[PDB]
Amino acid sequence: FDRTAKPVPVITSEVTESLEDMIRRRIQDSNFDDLQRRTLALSEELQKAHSEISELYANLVYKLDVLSSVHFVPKPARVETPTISMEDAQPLYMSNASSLAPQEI
Amino acid sequence: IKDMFSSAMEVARFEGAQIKTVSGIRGEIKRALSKPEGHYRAAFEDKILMSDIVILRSW
Amino acid sequence: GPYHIKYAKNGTHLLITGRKGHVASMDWRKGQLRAELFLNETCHSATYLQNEQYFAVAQKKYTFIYDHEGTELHRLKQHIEARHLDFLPYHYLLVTAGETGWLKYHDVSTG
Amino acid sequence: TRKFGLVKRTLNTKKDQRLKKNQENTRNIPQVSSALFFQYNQAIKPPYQVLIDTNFINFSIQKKVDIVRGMMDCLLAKCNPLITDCVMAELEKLGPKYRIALKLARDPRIKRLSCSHKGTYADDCLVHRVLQHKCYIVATNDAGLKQRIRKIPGIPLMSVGGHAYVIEKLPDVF
Amino acid sequence: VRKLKHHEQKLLKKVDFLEWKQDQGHRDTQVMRTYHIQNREDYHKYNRICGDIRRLANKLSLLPPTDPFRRKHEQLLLDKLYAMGVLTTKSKISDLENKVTVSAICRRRLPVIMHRLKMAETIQDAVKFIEQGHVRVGPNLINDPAYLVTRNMEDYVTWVDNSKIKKTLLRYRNQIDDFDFS
Amino acid sequence: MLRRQARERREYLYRKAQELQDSQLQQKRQIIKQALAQGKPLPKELAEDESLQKDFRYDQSLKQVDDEYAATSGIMDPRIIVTTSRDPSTRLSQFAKEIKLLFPNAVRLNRGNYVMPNLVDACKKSGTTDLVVLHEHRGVPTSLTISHFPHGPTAQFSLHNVVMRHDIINAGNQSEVNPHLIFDNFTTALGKRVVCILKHLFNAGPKKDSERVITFANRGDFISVRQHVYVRTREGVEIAEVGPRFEMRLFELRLGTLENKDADVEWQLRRFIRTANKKDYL
Amino acid sequence: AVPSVQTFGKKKSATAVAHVKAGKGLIKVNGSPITLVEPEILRFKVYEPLLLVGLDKFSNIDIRVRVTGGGHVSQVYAIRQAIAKGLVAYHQKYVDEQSKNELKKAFTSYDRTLLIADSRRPEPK
Amino acid sequence: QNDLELQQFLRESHLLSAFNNIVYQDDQVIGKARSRTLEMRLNRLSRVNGHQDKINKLEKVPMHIRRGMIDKHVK
Ligand SMILES: [Zn+2]
Repeated sequence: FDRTAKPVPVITSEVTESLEDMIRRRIQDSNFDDLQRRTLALSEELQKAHSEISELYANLVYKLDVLSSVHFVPKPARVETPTISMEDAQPLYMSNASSLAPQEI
Repeated sequence: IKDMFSSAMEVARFEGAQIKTVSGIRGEIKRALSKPEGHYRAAFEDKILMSDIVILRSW
Repeated sequence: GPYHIKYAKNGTHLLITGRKGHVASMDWRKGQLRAELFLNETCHSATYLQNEQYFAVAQKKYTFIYDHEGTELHRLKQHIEARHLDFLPYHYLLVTAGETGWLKYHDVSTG
Repeated sequence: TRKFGLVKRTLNTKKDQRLKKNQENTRNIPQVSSALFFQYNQAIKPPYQVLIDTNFINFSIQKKVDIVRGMMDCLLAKCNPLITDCVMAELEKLGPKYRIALKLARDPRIKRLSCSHKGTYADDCLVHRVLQHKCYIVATNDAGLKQRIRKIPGIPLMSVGGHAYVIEKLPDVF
Repeated sequence: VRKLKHHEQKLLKKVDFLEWKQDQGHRDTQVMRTYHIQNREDYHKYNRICGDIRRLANKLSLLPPTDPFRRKHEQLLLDKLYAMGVLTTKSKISDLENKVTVSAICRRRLPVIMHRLKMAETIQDAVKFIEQGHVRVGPNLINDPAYLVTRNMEDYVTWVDNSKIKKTLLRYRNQIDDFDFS
Repeated sequence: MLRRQARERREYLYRKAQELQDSQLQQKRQIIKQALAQGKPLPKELAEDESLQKDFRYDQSLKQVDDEYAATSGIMDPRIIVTTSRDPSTRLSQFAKEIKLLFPNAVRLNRGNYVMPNLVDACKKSGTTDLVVLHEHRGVPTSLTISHFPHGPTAQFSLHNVVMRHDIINAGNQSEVNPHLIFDNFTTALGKRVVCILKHLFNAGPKKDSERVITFANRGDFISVRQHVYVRTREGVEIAEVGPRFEMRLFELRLGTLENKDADVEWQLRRFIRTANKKDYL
Repeated sequence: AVPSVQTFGKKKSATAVAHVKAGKGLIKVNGSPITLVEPEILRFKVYEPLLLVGLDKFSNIDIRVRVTGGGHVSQVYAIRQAIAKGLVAYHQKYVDEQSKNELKKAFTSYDRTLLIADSRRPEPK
Repeated sequence: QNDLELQQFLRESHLLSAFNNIVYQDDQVIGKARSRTLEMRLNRLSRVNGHQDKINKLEKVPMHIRRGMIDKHVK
């Protein structure tokens, strides 16, 4: 009589040995199907084309942000120095120490 | 399924066999029921009817 | 207000235009209102075309052409910031001048 | 109070009748001829009437077959050759290279037949005559007109083949 | 204008008072009628934005194909427009010229979003429900019909509480809880 | 979140709908790329298709994990919840603990009276990536279901030849190190799909000296699962069986979570086809 | 049209619906008086919305509660939740906000599950 | 003659001369030169198996405009 499906294969000594020899060979070859971690000079005419496209892209993404953005959309835009120079122009100051750390000096 | 066999040993020799219905529905003998003796469990591709007849082809 | 007024060449129709967008075309002697528009916009001048059937309004930026009932037919993108409108009735030419310092003649029959 | 969703009235190009495209906006099943059997035209009998096409005359002259004599030899019966106004106009439009064909068409044994249609298109004129009345035999060598006449049932077709005229779809000619 | 006679039409072939070539088929009026746009200049502002997109796409195309700059910027533009909802797919670069339309932006306006969300039966009904103070996008009430909805912002377009519409739908399902204010 | 997941499911199904026409246009573009490279004539339809040739000037700059796994492949490690059927026996609880220890980021959760729609919602809001449900027949594990979240594939496997560490190992504890995976003899697209599903249950990038090896080997549509420990002797690598051994058989793969029965079937086992014996699908 | 209020209470598969309208003091559950709510051992759980605020708050209203689903315990908790929420909603709709706030304070001080539904959803670890 | 890039460079030498005011390589060529050279290559590939009517079809121009352009070009 005809059987409808192949029976479930039994695990025997030769099957186990073949499996273990495959595992041994792949360990020796270091072949491992592992999941790998995903991370994280042009010319002058090409540079001019890139600069023009960068400016156009900046303006376009500004206008699209104005359309879809929940808040107000701003327009798209360390040497040794005293911090009192880094402040804004007004009679007072609040911080005195120079910008560079001792480890940076 | 009943009346195909007379005992669970007879069923257990024929387990895994193709069977079919006079309608044409194909199925498989799966296991022998404990009680009563000749009965067995079968799985088909569709629901079958109590008017159906199950046949197993041998030579 | 204030209202800039224009009369048809027959004189049978009157076209008033407020600065705040109230533009009306009427048969002033009959007392029959042909059209009335509330554009909610700055309007400077209006003129009739060859009939009372068509009129042009110089709105905030662009000049618009409306029919007798008041539906917008045309928005003339080429005429920008016109303050003065005119029509030459034998040449079918609508003439616009304004803030840009450009005089533009548009054929109202062909477009 | 003001209504909600107020919009400015503009020109509806879909539904305004003043525009040209919007401004543009019984059953007849003809009877089958009583002259016909299922494919056999039984009313037709001698003397036959033969509507001639221009290229029939040209091939007649090239093969040196007389028109009336050749038709009588083909049919073994008397015939009336008919040239329509559009056929004669096509022969006249053919130019000065075909004045022999023009004169042999002017031959008085060929009877003229008036046309009341605009233009000069012998194919549609002859096909309309055929589709109206089943009394005609179409003489032509044009492939397209041959196919049209073959599609129309009950219409004999004459052609210039080899040494003499050949008839088709007329059961009487033996 | 009455219908021109035959000899008049030949001398007056170009005459047309209702359709001019500068009208461009009244495409703007057609789009505003489809999506119930109230402001007259909305189509032309949208058209200028579409023109910026198409100009940038043309320049990126004139860049050489195996350019990392070109590929990066085309993917940036496709992702940004898809996130806004203007582009339905991110598969093709050519959609940046073929599938950027004014109607694509107008389908992201709030009444069209509500009509697609089955909140209103027509876009005009949605417009009126917006101006009548029934609609909030998050905690914030929006009575501007021109407000554009992002794909992320679709999930918070809901009826305001204490809305007669909301009470009506809850009362229809017999699920109105007056403790929740409905 | 109820409105977000439905919308994202709709967008995912729309992408699956448009994928066929996108592929067809991809082969139409691939003829043009070969024709331009080799100077070969175009076919008549591509020659007379002016729109495709006009769009090729844009689409010339278009160039792999599956769609459900693309966003986070190697970025964020999985979170797996291992649970059982409704009233598990002690031996099923032991096997569930074994499977939890097999996976490196997996927690074993008591089923209790938990409804499957409530459990799936809990998993979604808690941010777990995968749910593994284990079934048994009187102490013998018979079925293993893996469902990916939020709307990922659901694969169902029939377990055979199950041997447990509680039986074979008298003593010793499992290493619980990020292991090295070996996927053997998966050739067809179904095999690649199963490899993707099983591979993304494990953390990305095990370090080179890792002594744990987990092996999934395809023999005649049956996947043998082994866990071994190796020591690199100068003579060779000796191997110690350290984990459970079982054979698993994919019989159903659906494009939805475990709660959804209306999910589209990517693949189903067909037992009663006439030529079912001849083919090997994995 | 009398002033009336509809509110819901839930506990597992049980669901209670309370209609609180202007009336004389009829408090009925499933067409039967509130004093026949079974079990005896859990009747005061049903009683306690009444007893926390006083029967004078119920002197001028009619409460009608229809309960389906669940078991005895779940149904008792659904009843008491629906009655408390219906009191708060009626005193906010047709009586003063000060009365509503005082009722909400009393109910919250005793048991918040009278007002807000207790949902025991799973927490994966 | 079997070689490709030489014959392509010879065929497109006029376009590169016109628009590069060498950058003949495909990974360097930008702008109008890239657009018109791609159009030339695609048209050449489509010519042999495409019906000529559907392959080359002119941009629609009014009669007097096109006749004047042809006359000036022929001059
Ligand atoms: Zn005729």
